[PDB]
Amino acid sequence: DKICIGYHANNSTTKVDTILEKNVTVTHSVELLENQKEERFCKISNKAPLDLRDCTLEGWILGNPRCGILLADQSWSYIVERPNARNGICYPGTLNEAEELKALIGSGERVERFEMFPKSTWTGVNTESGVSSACPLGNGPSFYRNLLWIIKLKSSEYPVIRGTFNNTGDKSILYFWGVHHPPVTTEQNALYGSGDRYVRMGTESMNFARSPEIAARPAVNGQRGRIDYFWSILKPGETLNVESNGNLIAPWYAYRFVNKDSKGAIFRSNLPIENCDATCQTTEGVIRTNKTFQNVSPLWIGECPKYVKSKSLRLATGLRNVP
Amino acid sequence: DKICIGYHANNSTTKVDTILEKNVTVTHSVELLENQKEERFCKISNKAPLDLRDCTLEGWILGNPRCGILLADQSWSYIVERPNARNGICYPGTLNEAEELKALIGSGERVERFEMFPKSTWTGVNTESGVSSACPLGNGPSFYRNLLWIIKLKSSEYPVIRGTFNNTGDKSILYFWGVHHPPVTTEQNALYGSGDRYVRMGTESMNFARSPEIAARPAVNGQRGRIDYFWSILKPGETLNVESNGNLIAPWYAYRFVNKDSKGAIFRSNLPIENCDATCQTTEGVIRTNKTFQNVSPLWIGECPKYVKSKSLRLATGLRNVP
Amino acid sequence: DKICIGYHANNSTTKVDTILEKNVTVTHSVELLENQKEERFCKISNKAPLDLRDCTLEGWILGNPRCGILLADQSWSYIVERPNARNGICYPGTLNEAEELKALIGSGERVERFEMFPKSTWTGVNTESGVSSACPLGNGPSFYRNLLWIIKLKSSEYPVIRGTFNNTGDKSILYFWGVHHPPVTTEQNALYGSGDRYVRMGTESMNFARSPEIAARPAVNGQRGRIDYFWSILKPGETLNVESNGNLIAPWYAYRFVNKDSKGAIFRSNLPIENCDATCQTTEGVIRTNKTFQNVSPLWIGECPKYVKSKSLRLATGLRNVP
Amino acid sequence: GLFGAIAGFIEGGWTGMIDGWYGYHHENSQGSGYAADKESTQKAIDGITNKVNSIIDKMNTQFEAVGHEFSNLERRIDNLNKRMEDGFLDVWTYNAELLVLLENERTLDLHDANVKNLHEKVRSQLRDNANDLGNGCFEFWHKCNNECMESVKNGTYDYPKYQKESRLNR
Amino acid sequence: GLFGAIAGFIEGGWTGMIDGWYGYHHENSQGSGYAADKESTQKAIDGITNKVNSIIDKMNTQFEAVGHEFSNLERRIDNLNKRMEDGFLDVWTYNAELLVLLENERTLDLHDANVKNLHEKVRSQLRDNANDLGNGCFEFWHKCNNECMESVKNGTYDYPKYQKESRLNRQKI
Amino acid sequence: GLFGAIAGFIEGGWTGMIDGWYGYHHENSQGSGYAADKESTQKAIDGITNKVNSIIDKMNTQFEAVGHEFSNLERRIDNLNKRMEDGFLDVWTYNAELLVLLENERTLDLHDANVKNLHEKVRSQLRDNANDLGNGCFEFWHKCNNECMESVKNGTYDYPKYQKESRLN
Ligand SMILES: CC(=O)N[C@H]1[C@H](O[C@@H]2[C@@H](O)[C@H](O)O[C@H](CO)[C@@H]2O)O[C@H](CO)[C@@H](O[C@@H]2O[C@H](CO[C@]3(C(=O)O)C[C@H](O)[C@@H](NC(C)=O)[C@H]([C@H](O)[C@H](O)CO)O3)[C@H](O)[C@H](O)[C@H]2O)[C@@H]1O
Ligand SMILES: *[C@@H]1O[C@H](CO)[C@@H](O[C@@H]2O[C@H](CO)[C@@H](O)[C@H](O)[C@H]2NC(C)=O)[C@H](O)[C@H]1NC(C)=O
Ligand SMILES: *[C@@H]1O[C@H](CO)[C@@H](O)[C@H](O)[C@H]1NC(C)=O
Ligand SMILES: *[C@@H]1O[C@H](CO)[C@@H](O)[C@H](O)[C@H]1NC(C)=O
Ligand SMILES: *[C@@H]1O[C@H](CO)[C@@H](O)[C@H](O)[C@H]1NC(C)=O
Repeated sequence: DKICIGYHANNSTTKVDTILEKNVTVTHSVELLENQKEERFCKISNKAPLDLRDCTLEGWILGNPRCGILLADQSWSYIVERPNARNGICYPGTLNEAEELKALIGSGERVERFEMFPKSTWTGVNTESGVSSACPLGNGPSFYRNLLWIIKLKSSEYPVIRGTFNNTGDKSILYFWGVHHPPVTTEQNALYGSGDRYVRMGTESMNFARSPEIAARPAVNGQRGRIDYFWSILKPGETLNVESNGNLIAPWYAYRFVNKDSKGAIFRSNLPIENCDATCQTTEGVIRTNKTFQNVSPLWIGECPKYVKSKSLRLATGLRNVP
Repeated sequence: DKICIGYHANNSTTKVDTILEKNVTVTHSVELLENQKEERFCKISNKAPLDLRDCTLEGWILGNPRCGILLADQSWSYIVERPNARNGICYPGTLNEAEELKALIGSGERVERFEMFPKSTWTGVNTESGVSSACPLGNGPSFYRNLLWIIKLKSSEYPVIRGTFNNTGDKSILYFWGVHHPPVTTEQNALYGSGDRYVRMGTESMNFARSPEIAARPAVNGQRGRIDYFWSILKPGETLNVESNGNLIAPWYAYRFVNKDSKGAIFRSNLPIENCDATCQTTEGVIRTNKTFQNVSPLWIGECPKYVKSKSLRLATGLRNVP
Repeated sequence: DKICIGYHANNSTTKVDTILEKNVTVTHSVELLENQKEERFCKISNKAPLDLRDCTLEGWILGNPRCGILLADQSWSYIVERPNARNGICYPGTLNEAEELKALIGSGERVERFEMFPKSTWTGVNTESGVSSACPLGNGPSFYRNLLWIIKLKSSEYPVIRGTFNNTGDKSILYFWGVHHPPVTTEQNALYGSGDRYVRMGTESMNFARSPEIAARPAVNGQRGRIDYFWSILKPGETLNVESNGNLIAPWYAYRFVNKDSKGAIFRSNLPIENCDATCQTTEGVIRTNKTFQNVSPLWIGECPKYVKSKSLRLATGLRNVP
Repeated sequence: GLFGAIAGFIEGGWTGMIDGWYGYHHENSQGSGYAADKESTQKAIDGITNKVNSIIDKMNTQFEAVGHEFSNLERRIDNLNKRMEDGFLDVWTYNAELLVLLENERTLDLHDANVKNLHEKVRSQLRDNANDLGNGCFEFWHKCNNECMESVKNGTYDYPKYQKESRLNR
Repeated sequence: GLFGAIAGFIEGGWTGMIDGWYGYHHENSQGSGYAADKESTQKAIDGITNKVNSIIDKMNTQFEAVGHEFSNLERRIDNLNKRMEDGFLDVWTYNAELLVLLENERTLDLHDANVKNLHEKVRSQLRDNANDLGNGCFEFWHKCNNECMESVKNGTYDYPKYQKESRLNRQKI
Repeated sequence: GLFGAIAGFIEGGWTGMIDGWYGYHHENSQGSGYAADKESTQKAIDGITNKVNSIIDKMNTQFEAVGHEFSNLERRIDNLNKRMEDGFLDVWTYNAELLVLLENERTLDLHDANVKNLHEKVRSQLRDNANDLGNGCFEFWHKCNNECMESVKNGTYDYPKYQKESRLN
């Protein structure tokens, strides 16, 4: 008669590493790291992404005429920009504080497009024919659909022009303006006028004034001229006074703006957006798992497992498998 | 006859968590985290805090006329700034590098107020009546107590004025100046003059020169004009040359500045200050403990236990309690 | 007859720390931290460091006449800057974006010196006689070897001058220019002219413009005038247009620049560079070890062990030594 | 600290015991069979489940970098971001990989101890009524039926009941 | 792992022993009583106190956030700071909470081992002069007075002193 | 996690055993001598070597600070950099110093276990053919020559072979 004390063993070939021994076979274990992804974008909490398509982020909010599909109301969970978008800042010049603008919009949830300043606002000037071959829509020349290029009247002179917008509205306003810089004085005189010219912007919390910097510079997109692009936020309750006697690229349409409750994201990727749901969206793809760690990406929107460099993180739960 | 070997047990019901089991009663343990606080401010190293009361930090160092209470030398252990202070920059305009200024003063221990440029420095001008309804003291108009509004003489014009301060002194000096921007050409002519006007500041390490940006701006405290506020540090040994023929808001009173040997703090709080001493002061209150961790706030002055998100961190020292 | 089971013991007096007991003698152990260093600089991958000698970093890339030793092609592994170098910005004024420029040079491997704008470029002006006692070369007064001081002709006015450099080349160009600020208007008229004067720079990606900011300033190196120094990178394919009617400190010699693929460094030290090779170079000295941790410096360029505050990190490998 | 039971004096495991980690093998005239000890098996499962959930729970938070952009005149703050993001990645990578190594060791030793204690639990009971073969098996100096075997398993072995019978077998 | 003594083969603790963690209970012709083992109890105190002080000492440094302010054009630098402050907060929150769990386990196991070792140290002496009841108790095959008990506690029990008397009670039972 | 063997019931070490960590001492009519147990010593060596290498491998990465400079109008980001670099410095110091304390305890407790287990391996074989002196030594109730001693050491001791001779004593 006998009785023995013993322990379990099975067909497992799964291994773990220990501090004293590596490649040690155990009966039961659990992988904590996920390395699989759906290379596509889905919906976060049933809210679709914003596809900027063949437009850069600048091109969309500035209103590059070839971004017409996107020139409307937009509500997103996250934004995805394509690496090789053709349609951006078509007329040469730099957008001041560009990166600060991307982060703001990134922290946005919803925008509403409206007309801040009708073309009739600017009395004494030519509000049409302010277009460029560098910003084409189809065949002929065009210009940004949120900005108004103003040149002097052929017959008279360019007088001081003024506009005012009282933001009695619910939400914050996001608007854009610019100063055009001709390459030679000849063009300065022709489009605007000689003498001292100024572009002046003002709110209760902002003070902006600029002058033309006429200089000969290299041609970009067939343009030796430049526009310094500027953006700002008109706070709720505040009021914008625009004052200029020359060289103004005026605000025309702008955006009522909505802040996002948690953090939002802007992905730069070629991955296709689809009508699907995800709890976890990385810039590299969607993750579906109950696991705790990842290999795919540090960049994500939603609720993802922690990102590490590890290839495998397997805890032993069983014991040494010894057949 | 018999003998047994056994282990301690008592009336303890204090519990700890282990990696294998939760809520396990042990005979002896020690809490490492403190979660109690005195909702008040106390004295650090026998030095009282500076309460800015109904004044913002800008309002105090600029000398907002309604901050008379604070008009003196100030020596603090930490600074406490009040959430809904009315008295700040009373006359509209922006203070350049505002946030860097707060960080500087925050790292300060003591400032001494003195007269940098007496009104006799500025010969040929009206040093009185440089006042505004936008900075009222009680009923009538007043103005900042560290700045001098200089306008033209009623009888004649405004001539070039000059000032010089050689800092042969002990410590670095913190001073303030501005450039005034009238809203319309009328006030420019009336207050200063029609020609080209300039404000010139210069030291061994700085070069400052500006002209007015006359513009109609939205009304703030009944003012369509603006003044650009500036601050800088006059290093020991350096020399300030002030030169202006218009639009100058001159330095008048300034501050000798003392660097704090360690880091200082600026709290934004409604908490009442009292007559008490603390070894460590948080923005949420006082901590009195020998424990190693804290639960109350990440922002503190003095010596506090480490801040963590934990509700409890209890080490077991005794053993599993089994009555 | 008997048999016993026992464990090893020896003459060791080396001790380690445990969580339950300190100062414990063990039979075998290993130190994980290295605390020894050679107080000198060596070669990283057989490339000598660049010793700036008695010149500051600014002084070298600007071409201070007293930095002639360094004014040539340079290829380095890291740069060592001497704490009390005399020769920096010899003519008073501030270098715009100085720190970003330092960070740029730090990520560099090699520079190539060439003449960007020959003096014959600037027709109608005095391209000679642009020198100062604040920037002496040998006996007489001089000026930067990468910058050109241009003054007005007595005989003729100072006209709009123009220059063009098309970077058809392999590599990026790092160049420098400036705007001169006379202390008084008399000198402005004498050197440049009685009207409004400007310095304007432009590329496919840049737009730059300035005017003189005249101010009465204290003497620095016997000069009450100032120059605002500027730098930028001319990308391959881009083109520089220079246009000015006054106050221009023109580019003259510049540098083709190569980006470092890896991490670069700039050390502030008095340590001697010598004829030696190193895998690990800290700002405090050379490390030669197989250990995992270090004590000497957080700043290093090669591939160094992790820096910690510990004095000793000794793991026990043997067992408790009980003779 | 290896406890010397698993892969020790008990040389191997049992593919025949499939309802638990720890258990018994017996032989009678009534037969033979495997039976896991559900007591220690359940306590082991509870501990390890708690251990794994606890580890998952402390890994709950995440450092999450963002895709903000920087100009060519913001090289420093760009690199600052880079060294920070890489900083925490290296820290959590370290914490994860090292914890797995250390606690796998702990987990495996835990089973080893559980086997050891169970064997001891039996040895302490049988005393001189059984022959300790040293390999985790016991030969009874008396006849031990199925109900007898159960008492060993139930932890209620009756030593003085069989002391008389066993001792007589010299 | 569990050394099987505490809440193991010794099913319960003693509220009657109040001067130590580890100890003895005896029964003889003069009566009964509890007595702590001052050696092993003190050694346990020194180790655990060292353990607690060492942990507190490595927790000595603090990450200290500040109250610097940022403009609406410094959103990125604002966000960078926050993710840093939250970063180190999550790291130390983790390090402390996990260390407590893991070292509580070790500490409890430590007491178990010390009791376990003490039981062996006594068993090793008595040998066959006493009966190992399997529950941490020993029954003497002889008369064991207070001095006898004392020698056991102090670790100086004289086995051959009582050897013959014992065999006679094992040759009569 | 003391197993009570090293500096326990085996009160002291052997400066006489120089070819291993764990081992034997025997006495017979043929002589006496020390001999390491090459198996268990080697298993411990491979394990400890692995422990040190695993730790070195996980400490491989480094936080690497830089020497970028800041103006006095960049006080905040300068302070931000400082608090970050010092931040991770305190973090690895914690990780480095605490790991040394905790695993040194483990390493020593491990050896203690190895000695205890090896001792168990011997006791389980000899049983009542030998007298357990309680200090890690066994006195044989029979005559145990070099071949006998080795079987104990090689783990091949023949219990019933010596049962008769032993019991008579
Ligand atoms: C089309 C126009 O409005 N003016 C062009 C001008 O035609 C004028 C003619 O209609 C009128 O009767 O008489 C005057 C003479 O008194 C003119 O002849 O002819 C010029 C010929 O050199 C054109 O200049 C060319 O401009 C090009 C750049 O721009 C266009 C463009 O982007 O496609 C035309 C756009 O309408 C215009 N946008 C405006 C005015 O809002 C832009 C704009 O001027 C610049 O882009 C801003 O810097 O220019 C080429 O540069 C070409 O080399 C140049 O000759 C007049 O455009
Ligand atoms: C199996 O063991 C349990 C104890 O764990 C026995 O139950 C106890 O039996 C005693 C007397 O036999 C009673 O005084 C107790 O009240 C019972 N319960 C407990 C919780 O101790 C049980 O009888 C055993 N089974 C067999 C078949 O012997
Ligand atoms: C329009 O602006 C005025 C002040 O400019 C202020 O009352 C408010 O912002 C707006 N008025 C109303 C009635 O909404
Ligand atoms: C015991 O466990 C559960 C939740 O884990 C609950 O009863 C209670 O929160 C715990 N005890 C204490 C003291 O928190
Ligand atoms: C250990 O050695 C150090 C070295 O001086 C000594 O200061 C200390 O008192 C010793 N004992 C400890 C740390 O318990």
